[PDB]
Amino acid sequence: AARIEAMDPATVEQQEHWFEKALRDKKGFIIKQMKEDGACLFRAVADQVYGDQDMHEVVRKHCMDYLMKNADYFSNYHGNHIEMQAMAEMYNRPVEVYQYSTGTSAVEPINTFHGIHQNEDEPIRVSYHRNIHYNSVVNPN
Repeated sequence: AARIEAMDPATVEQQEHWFEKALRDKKGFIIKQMKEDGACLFRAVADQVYGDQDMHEVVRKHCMDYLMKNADYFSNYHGNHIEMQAMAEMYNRPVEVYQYSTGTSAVEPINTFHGIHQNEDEPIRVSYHRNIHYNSVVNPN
């Protein structure tokens, strides 16, 4: 039952909520909720680039085009860090990923992907989360 209390959406929510409070308090950033579909970061990026998540298909399409035009290089390495690098280069802006952690200063990006050159453009910042979801476990037998 310790397992269960620990995985309760209650404790997970409290952590995610604390993480929101921290980001705001330490960096002044605000996590904005995107619509829930897939492991896709296209909605989050669209909000970062266009101020509108419903532009996700535009972002996805350019990303796919940019990957494909750069196949040989990207071939060396779904595969979200590949998408993230592509999008940093294509928008020429750094992409920063944030995530809850109990390590020191969770409020620092867990990783930063760089565009082509440095400039004064605001970085693209996204939030990595893993949301509780239940499926149905069927027994045909």
